[PDB]
Amino acid sequence: MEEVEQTPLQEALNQLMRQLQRKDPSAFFSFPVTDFIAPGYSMIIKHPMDFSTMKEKIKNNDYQSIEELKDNFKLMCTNAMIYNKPETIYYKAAKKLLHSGMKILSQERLEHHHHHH
Repeated sequence: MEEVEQTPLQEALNQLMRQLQRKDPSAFFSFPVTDFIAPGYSMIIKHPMDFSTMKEKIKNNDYQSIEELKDNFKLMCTNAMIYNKPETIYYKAAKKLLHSGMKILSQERLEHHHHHH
């Protein structure tokens, strides 16, 4: 019992990532950072968890909880801002993405309006 209910959840999460990635800033972080794609994320930020890595995990039911998505998504945002000073749009990109991901995250799990506090 209970198994097919996991598929529907994955669909909703995939929508949030797709809509969030479609924003603009995610276009740069839409792939696993490397020694070329990143200034040294793998060297300083051990667990960056890019939008590409996280989305791939969602397809495997790795992401099916608001806490799981936020923890990983937040890690990249926090890790991206720490290893990226306000140079041009990299700093703003991470901040803007965080706000976009948070607002969209409250779309898949909407009981009515709010929750508490």
